[PDB]
Amino acid sequence: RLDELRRIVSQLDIPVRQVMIEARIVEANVGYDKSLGVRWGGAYHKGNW
Amino acid sequence: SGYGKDGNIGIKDEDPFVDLGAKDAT
Repeated sequence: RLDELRRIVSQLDIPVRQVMIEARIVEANVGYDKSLGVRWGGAYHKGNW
Repeated sequence: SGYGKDGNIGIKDEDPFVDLGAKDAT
C-alpha cells in the first residue's frame, strides 16, 4: 500500500500549470458625414428658398 | 390660408421685402 501510494504521490507532485493569455481588442471606426444646405435668397422680388 | 406651409397674406396685411422674405424663408 505504501509503494502504491508513493507512485501516485509522484504523479501528484506536479507544479501548478500557469498559462499566459493574450486576448487583443482591435477597434476600427471610419466615418463620413456630408450635409448640404442650398440657399437662394432675394428679397427684392420676395423670392427666397 | 394655406396649411402645409400655411399662408394667408391678409393677416400680415394687417402687419413686402422684409415681411415676405422672412415669412417665405421656409
